[PDB]
Amino acid sequence: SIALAAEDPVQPNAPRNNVLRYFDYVFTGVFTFEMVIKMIDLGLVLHQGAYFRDLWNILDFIVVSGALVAFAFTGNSKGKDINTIKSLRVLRVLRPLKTIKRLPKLKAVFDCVVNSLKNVFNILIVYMLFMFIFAVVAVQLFKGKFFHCTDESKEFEKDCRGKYLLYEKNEVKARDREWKKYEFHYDNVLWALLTLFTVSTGEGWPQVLKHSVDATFENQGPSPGYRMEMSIFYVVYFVVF
Amino acid sequence: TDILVTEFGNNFINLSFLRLFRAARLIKLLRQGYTIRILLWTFVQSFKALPYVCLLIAMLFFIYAIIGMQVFGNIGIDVEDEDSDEDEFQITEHNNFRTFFQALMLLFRSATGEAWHNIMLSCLSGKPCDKNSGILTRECGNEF
Amino acid sequence: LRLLRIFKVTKYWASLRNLVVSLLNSMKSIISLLFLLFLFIVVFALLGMQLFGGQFNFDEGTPPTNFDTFPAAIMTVFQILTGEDWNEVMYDGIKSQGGVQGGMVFSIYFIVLTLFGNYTLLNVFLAIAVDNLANAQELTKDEQ
Amino acid sequence: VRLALEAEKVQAAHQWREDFASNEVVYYNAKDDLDPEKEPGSQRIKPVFIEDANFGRQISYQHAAVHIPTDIYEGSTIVLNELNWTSALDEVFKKNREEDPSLLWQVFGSATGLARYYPASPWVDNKIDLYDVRRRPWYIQGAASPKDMLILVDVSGSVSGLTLKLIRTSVSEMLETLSDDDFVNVASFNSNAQDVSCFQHLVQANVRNKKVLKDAVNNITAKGITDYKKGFSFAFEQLLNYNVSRANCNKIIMLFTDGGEERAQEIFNKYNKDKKVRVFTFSVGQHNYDRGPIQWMACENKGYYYEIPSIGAIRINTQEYLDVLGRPMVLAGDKAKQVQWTNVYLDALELGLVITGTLPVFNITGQFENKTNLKNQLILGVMGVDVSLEDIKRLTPRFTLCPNGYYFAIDPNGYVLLHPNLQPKPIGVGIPTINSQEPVTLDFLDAELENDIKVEIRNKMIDGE
Amino acid sequence: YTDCGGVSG
Amino acid sequence: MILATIIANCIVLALEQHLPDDDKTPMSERLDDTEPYFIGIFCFEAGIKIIALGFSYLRNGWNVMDFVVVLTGILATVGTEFDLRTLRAVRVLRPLKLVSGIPSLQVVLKSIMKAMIPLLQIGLLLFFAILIFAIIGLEFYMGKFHTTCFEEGTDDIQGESPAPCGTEEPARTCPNGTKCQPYWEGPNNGITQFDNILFAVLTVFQCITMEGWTDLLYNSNDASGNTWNWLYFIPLIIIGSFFMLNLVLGVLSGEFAKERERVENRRAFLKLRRQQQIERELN
Ligand SMILES: CCCCCCCCCCCCCCCCCC(=O)OC[C@H](COP(=O)(O)OCCN)OC(=O)CCCCCCCCCCCCCCCCC
Ligand SMILES: *[C@@H]1O[C@H](CO)[C@@H](O[C@@H]2O[C@H](CO)[C@@H](O[C@@H]3O[C@H](CO)[C@@H](O)[C@H](O)[C@H]3NC(C)=O)[C@H](O)[C@H]2NC(C)=O)[C@H](O)[C@H]1NC(C)=O
Ligand SMILES: CCCCCCCCCC(=O)OC[C@H](COP(=O)([O-])OC[C@H](N)C(=O)O)OC(=O)CCCCCCCCC
Ligand SMILES: CC(C)CCC[C@@H](C)[C@H]1CC[C@H]2[C@@H]3CC=C4C[C@@H](OC(=O)CCC(=O)O)CC[C@]4(C)[C@H]3CC[C@]12C
Ligand SMILES: CC(C)CCC[C@@H](C)[C@H]1CC[C@H]2[C@@H]3CC=C4C[C@@H](OC(=O)CCC(=O)O)CC[C@]4(C)[C@H]3CC[C@]12C
Ligand SMILES: *[C@@H]1O[C@H](CO)[C@@H](O[C@@H]2O[C@H](CO)[C@@H](O)[C@H](O)[C@H]2NC(C)=O)[C@H](O)[C@H]1NC(C)=O
Ligand SMILES: CC(C)CCC[C@@H](C)[C@H]1CC[C@H]2[C@@H]3CC=C4C[C@@H](O)CC[C@]4(C)[C@H]3CC[C@]12C
Ligand SMILES: CC(C)CCC[C@@H](C)[C@H]1CC[C@H]2[C@@H]3CC=C4C[C@@H](O)CC[C@]4(C)[C@H]3CC[C@]12C
Ligand SMILES: CC(C)CCC[C@@H](C)[C@H]1CC[C@H]2[C@@H]3CC=C4C[C@@H](O)CC[C@]4(C)[C@H]3CC[C@]12C
Ligand SMILES: CC(C)CCC[C@@H](C)[C@H]1CC[C@H]2[C@@H]3CC=C4C[C@@H](O)CC[C@]4(C)[C@H]3CC[C@]12C
Ligand SMILES: *[C@@H]1O[C@H](CO)[C@@H](O)[C@H](O)[C@H]1NC(C)=O
Ligand SMILES: [Ca+2]
Ligand SMILES: [Ca+2]
Repeated sequence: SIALAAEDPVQPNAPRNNVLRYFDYVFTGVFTFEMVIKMIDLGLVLHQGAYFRDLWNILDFIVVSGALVAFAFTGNSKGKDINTIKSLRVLRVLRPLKTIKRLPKLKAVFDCVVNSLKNVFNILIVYMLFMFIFAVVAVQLFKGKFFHCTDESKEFEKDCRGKYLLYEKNEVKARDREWKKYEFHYDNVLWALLTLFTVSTGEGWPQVLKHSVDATFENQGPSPGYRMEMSIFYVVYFVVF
Repeated sequence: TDILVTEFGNNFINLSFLRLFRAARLIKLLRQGYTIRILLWTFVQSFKALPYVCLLIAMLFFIYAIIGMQVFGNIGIDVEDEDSDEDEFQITEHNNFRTFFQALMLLFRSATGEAWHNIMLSCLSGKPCDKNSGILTRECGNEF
Repeated sequence: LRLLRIFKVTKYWASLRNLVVSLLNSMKSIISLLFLLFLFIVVFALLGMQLFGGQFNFDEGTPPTNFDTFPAAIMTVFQILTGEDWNEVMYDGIKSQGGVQGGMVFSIYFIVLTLFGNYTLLNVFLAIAVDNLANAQELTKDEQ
Repeated sequence: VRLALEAEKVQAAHQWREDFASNEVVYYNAKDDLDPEKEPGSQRIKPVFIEDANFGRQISYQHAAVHIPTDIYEGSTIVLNELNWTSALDEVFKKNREEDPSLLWQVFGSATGLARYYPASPWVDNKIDLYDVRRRPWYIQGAASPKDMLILVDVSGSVSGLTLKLIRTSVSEMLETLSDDDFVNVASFNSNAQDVSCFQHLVQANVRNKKVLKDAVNNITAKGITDYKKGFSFAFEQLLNYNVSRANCNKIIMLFTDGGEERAQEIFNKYNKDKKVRVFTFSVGQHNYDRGPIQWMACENKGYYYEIPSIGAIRINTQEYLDVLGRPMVLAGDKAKQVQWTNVYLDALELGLVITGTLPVFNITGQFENKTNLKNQLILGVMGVDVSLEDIKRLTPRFTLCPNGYYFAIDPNGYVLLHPNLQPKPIGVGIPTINSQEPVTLDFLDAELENDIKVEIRNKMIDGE
Repeated sequence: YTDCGGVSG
Repeated sequence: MILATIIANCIVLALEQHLPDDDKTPMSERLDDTEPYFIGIFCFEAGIKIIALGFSYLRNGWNVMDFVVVLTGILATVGTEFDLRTLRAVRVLRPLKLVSGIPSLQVVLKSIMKAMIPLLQIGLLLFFAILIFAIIGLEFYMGKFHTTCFEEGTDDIQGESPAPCGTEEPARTCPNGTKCQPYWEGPNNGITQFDNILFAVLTVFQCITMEGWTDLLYNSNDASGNTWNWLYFIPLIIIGSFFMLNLVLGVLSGEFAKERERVENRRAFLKLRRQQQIERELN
């Protein structure tokens, strides 16, 4: 766990990563020995107390198998696929989790967290259903209305082409017109759910409110203060969720 | 000690943490607030009673910091746009993933809930890479 | 919402039904709480209109969070209560009456608003949640 | 004359295409990098420029160049159609240049913004181009008649903030679109009207009176409660003062406000009931007030309605009113087609002091058959040919004369077309404040020592004796 | 004078 | 009728628009003349109540609020000396007279306030923590945010987004054509700073509300390096925003638990349970 926190993300060829690679080899070897001895004791043929019955054993197997596979792929010609070895390197982050089972009190806290999840599951289902209804309604109201232009004077897409003068304080700059979509929109149910989650967390919801109240029509630029009655949607959402 | 350091002069400044000892006289006032002192002592004792509940959160922060380091660690920060687009360029020299401590700082800032969605947008795919990464194309950042 | 009837075939129907019954029983005491919250919001919106009002016409344009009209005042007060970007509204309010020089006394409005709003919302909604959930649990245990 | 005739005929024969293939209109664009080594319906031309000491720049006689300002896109269906039909003007350009090899420029300003000049030369080298052919003095001269403009600025409380800055900039830009033949005065009204500057009745738009008005407008502060019935009763009264000199035609009122509730029917029915004064209403700024009475005011009285929500729209909205003013002269027929020569001004393409002859181009689509006349009331553009003061100086030899002897020419306004004292420099308007577009207008009395006899001589030359 | 603008906007 | 008058006055107050400087909408001028009618009706109500009750009028707090509103309104209306508009601000409290009219809202406010009383001890802790952190910040971050990247030749800001700078490696060094010159206005137009004990308290409170505190962390990092600023900002958040929230939740939960077992709530719950048993048997 400590070694995983010392690698250099910026420079793959840094001198520290080369040293840490051999630490990775040693740790992988130790974990291979531990897994193989546990396999010898527990067995594989439906002993009903075998290795693959308890989830932590599957987690350990995934970690060690991922390490070995990552070592295997770089066996020849590393430039063929680098994302493959990258993901298997990312898989190493599960090593900290290998202490929850090995520390009885930490497992006694993890089990309490699991019970807390279990107790609130039905309320979670109701919450998801209500948020789905709200997301569908928001999709109906604001579908395709979240398109704007770099130049505010142009409403439609065909007009937003070429260059426009950006009148800044004490300098005039020529920029290009772009028919961009807003960062957080309501286009399908998934985008609506993400936007509503962002609103519920409280971050950036005034901008979403401004975009909603400036929405004019489908495939058309915003007009300030067009539909101010959309504030009731965000008031009810805040009151409810 | 703070007074002697001040009157000495020159030498090493010895920082200013000695002046925290000057300011720490306010804690002595807690000896009169019976209800307040009892409240604080009870809650501190409860926090000390539960050490592993505060370790699970630390483990979560550790795991997410390592994942961020290994996924979004190589996003370039040197680029500043003509307008700088502050809304979307939130990965800077102060809010990067380049080291463990910076990753932990970013995670804590997101936990406090301060423009975390902008960071999420800035960590998406198609962003320029760092000069020392070894990649000469805008292929840093993931949809993860 | 009719998919919530699927809970009848499970053992979770009793607790949910008791929660709904408890909510419907104390439905007047919830409407009264919401009405008092709305009254306080209206009072603070009117106060903001009296203090700041039309004075938000800066040289760069009137900010969207202004106190000019009553709907805008209500929106601004609601945003301050939710605690999102209340500091920017405070900065604009201080800037309207001069600036840091002779307008720093108007921060009391925003301080009081946010300090009262956070804890009043917490109290008003947590009391409802705790009372109804406790009633539902006790009814379920007693019926079993 | 011949260029205008050909342009009118070619417009009459045009067909309004909408589907343009990627290569259907071919031109130079006069602003592209000569070495791109690389659009929706256009194909660029890579021309050859050798040299010409007559111009000093590098020109091509093979085809004409087109200038399209930065704001206007070059792929629009309104721009591509003109880029197609104006391509017939190149033959007449070449014919004129071969008949008279001394022609410098042959520009065709267009109502959409593009300009076509025959000798293909790159445009003038943050280097952002703010040039707009629809605002140059020759185009303004050839697109309308002398005006009697009275700007009415709203200075009530509500226009405070961004609206006031936009109003000030818009008023300055509107004042920039005025010639010496035009008379203008700027007034303001919150609850009682008053003159913004020291002027009280009307002043001709010289380079100095315009600066006075601009400074007085920039000194304006906003405070009070709007009263339209006291501002219009003031504008109409200063438009009735005949003790002073004025253009005595095109009496127009400019109202710069944000929005209101009062339409003031009584004031209009009292002062302008036969409808001899045009009213143009501007809704400046970003707000949510009632833009209803001002539209009715611009509708009932002859006029048009404008909205200025940002700095970008200022230029176009201030320049558009010439299109409205141009209707009577196009309805006059082939009687307003009179060549007019502008004041001496520095050429945009750096030839020095020049004067431009302007001939309006009318809309004659469906002229033979009396079917369409609704859109024929707007001009297509203004034709222009530039003659340099060097030519006029060459027509007057001075080496047979004594050094003390010289030639000079006077226009009706009294400015010198030719004078030894006249120099290719912009006229000084005032003391320079700490921290080329304007015409070069120098009076005869300001180019020599003023004398009692020289005033009588100036008056006699103005009279034409 | 029917092109006054308000209607066409 | 008194309630109807209160509702109408609330609507009138909500139908007023404010314009900069001295501009007024035509509707506002009409609306302003209805104040005499409302103040006359309120004066009549106060007079009849005080004469019939023979003042115990001031014994009840709601009557005190109505009386003070009446006096403020009548003093503001009668006599335009000094042009007092501060006495026009008292009109915002008139919506609160609806609670005085309706006893149920009074009961609900009593229920809210009784539970809210225990939080005063938590507020004392919050004030002490804010004071300690403000003192520390004033002692460490005094006047450090008045130095930006000024122009080389002239005393002008290099750009339109000024940031704190320093004149050494740990801080943020300015570009080659700029220098660090004193007295830049400061972040957020100088509102956020540690100069007095009042600016320090306001700044610490703003950081407590978890709003804009990373901006301060970044500004201090630019001004004096990032080595030790986290030890001041992260513990500030942890102690004054999470610990305080935990205390508030605990106190409120205890108050609610004690409130549930009161006699009236127990009787209401017994009634509800008996009704539910009756409905089951009926079904
Ligand atoms: C209700 C209950 C209330 C409880 C209240 C508890 C309050 C605790 C809050 C934390 C107190 C420490 C805050 C530190 C702020 C540091 C700010 C700063 O600017 O430090 C850097 C500075 C050097 O910068 P320079 O410009 O040279 O000098 C500035 C002096 N004006 O100055 C320096 O050189 C550094 C000065 C020392 C700062 C830290 C001293 C240590 C204090 C805690 C130590 C904990 C153990 C070590 C952990 C970290 C190890 C790296
Ligand atoms: C506006 O754009 C149109 C597209 O360029 C132009 O219209 C086209 O002009 C072509 C001239 O080369 C015509 O081609 C010739 O037309 C004759 C009929 O006279 C036919 O035999 C052939 O189609 C062709 N042959 C020759 C002799 O090259 C096109 O027919 C004509 N039609 C199209 C494609 O639209 C216009 O010229 C242009 N307007 C102006 C005023 O320039
Ligand atoms: C699935 C169940 C989720 C339950 C989450 C906790 C719910 C109870 C907490 C609560 O209600 O307190 C609200 C209180 C209000 O603070 P706030 O209104 O100042 O928040 C500001 C806003 N986040 C921003 O920075 O823009 O403070 C908060 O906003 C809470 C802080 C974040 C949540 C707790 C800490 C987690 C991160 C360390
Ligand atoms: C909180 C618990 C989980 C233990 C803390 C783990 C990390 C926060 C520590 C442990 C070891 C530390 C590392 C030990 C040594 C170095 C080398 C040091 O030297 C360098 O600048 C890089 C070396 C070079 O330049 O060649 C930089 C910090 C770093 C990576 C440290 C970064 C922080 C690390 C990873
Ligand atoms: C704690 C809860 C119960 C209180 C929440 C307050 C609501 C009752 C308020 C807050 C925002 C208000 C809305 C803000 C904006 C508008 C638009 C406005 O309607 C218009 O069309 C006005 C036109 C314009 O303002 O340009 C007035 C009604 C409405 C929906 C308002 C209705 C009342 C709302 C929902
Ligand atoms: C100058 O114009 C004013 C109004 O623009 C007019 O004032 C008249 O002045 C003469 C003598 O100066 C007087 O009969 C009256 O004062 C005015 N006449 C009226 C209104 O009956 C007049 O048109 C011009 N004044 C002069 C010098 O004739
Ligand atoms: C793996 C175990 C020991 C956990 C502890 C890791 C830390 C303390 C150790 C392990 C490997 C070490 C690195 C090994 C090699 C180098 C290259 C050298 O040019 C600079 C120091 C540096 C970068 C070391 C820094 C400290 C380091 C990261
Ligand atoms: C509690 C459950 C059932 C949630 C369902 C209620 C939600 C979806 C309803 C209740 C009130 C509704 C709003 C009422 C009025 C308007 C104005 C209309 O011009 C646009 C839609 C809008 C803004 C509605 C959006 C949907 C809305 C917010
Ligand atoms: C527990 C987690 C891992 C399960 C959830 C899986 C989903 C939500 C996530 C996790 C891993 C993600 C993938 C990780 C990497 C990439 C490469 C990127 O260039 C395109 C998207 C893509 C393909 C991601 C799509 C979304 C993804 C599949
Ligand atoms: C599934 C969801 C709940 C994930 C949890 C997100 C957290 C970060 C969000 C959701 C619920 C949120 C809080 C719930 C309660 C309050 C108190 C109120 O005064 C303002 C809104 C506010 C401040 C919310 C902001 C932050 C918050 C705690
Ligand atoms: C920036 O600093 C470097 C230091 O060597 C120097 O080469 C460069 O010329 C400097 N720029 C200016 C503006 O002096
Ligand atoms: Ca925030
Ligand atoms: Ca007004």
